[PDB]
Amino acid sequence: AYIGPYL
Amino acid sequence: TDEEGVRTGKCSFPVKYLGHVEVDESRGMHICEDAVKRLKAERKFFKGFFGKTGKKAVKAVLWVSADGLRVVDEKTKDLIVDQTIEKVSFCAPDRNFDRAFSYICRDGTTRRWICHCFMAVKDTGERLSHAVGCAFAACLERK
Repeated sequence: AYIGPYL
Repeated sequence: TDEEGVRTGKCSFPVKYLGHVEVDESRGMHICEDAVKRLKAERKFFKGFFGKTGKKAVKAVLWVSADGLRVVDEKTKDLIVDQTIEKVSFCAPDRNFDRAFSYICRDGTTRRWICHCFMAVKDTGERLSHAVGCAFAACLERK
């Protein structure tokens, strides 16, 4: 973790 | 502490930048793990060899802000990586390598996913991953 702002 | 540092562009971590490798997914704890063991086996296979190898770990200092991650070589102080946070997919520590931290990101020219591994010198991987999460948050929130 964590998840990113792309996608 | 760290969180207040990221927003104020004051947050830093002493690191060793291992380098980048193509990875097949945008997110994933094992995708990261894999990328770490690849770089560690590229550096290792080439040990003893006297000469420039494509891929030699580099001592540097990592800066973490809401705008991007930057790794500036401590030795030459050249900005080696200036990565915008908005084209960053994922980040993570390593389940079996406690000092390891990496982040996946999209590269739109090559149209591919790219992992970026580091080994922290004074800190644990999760402190770094957390810091970059604060970056992720700050980014997501005003937008």
